[PDB]
Amino acid sequence: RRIVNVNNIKFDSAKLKNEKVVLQSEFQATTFRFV
Amino acid sequence: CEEPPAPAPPPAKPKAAAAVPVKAAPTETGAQAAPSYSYVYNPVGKRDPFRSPI
Repeated sequence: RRIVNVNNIKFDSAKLKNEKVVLQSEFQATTFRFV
Repeated sequence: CEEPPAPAPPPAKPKAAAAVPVKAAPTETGAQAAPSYSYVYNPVGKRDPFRSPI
């Protein structure tokens, strides 16, 4: 119910060796205050 | 003492209300910002690379 417009998304597998499933995720989301 | 008001000149407020006012201001002033911001920016790219090198 608030002005968090999510836009450019990314995510990847956080484990170097890849020995267990895990996804680090970085989402960008913005709200629009007045001037 | 001084009375409901005091006497008439008024008295003496030439000391009170001259070592007062104040200086008021009063500072109807220094509140909260919107703020502000610059903007961006300036390209379309050119190709030499990266077409050939990929």
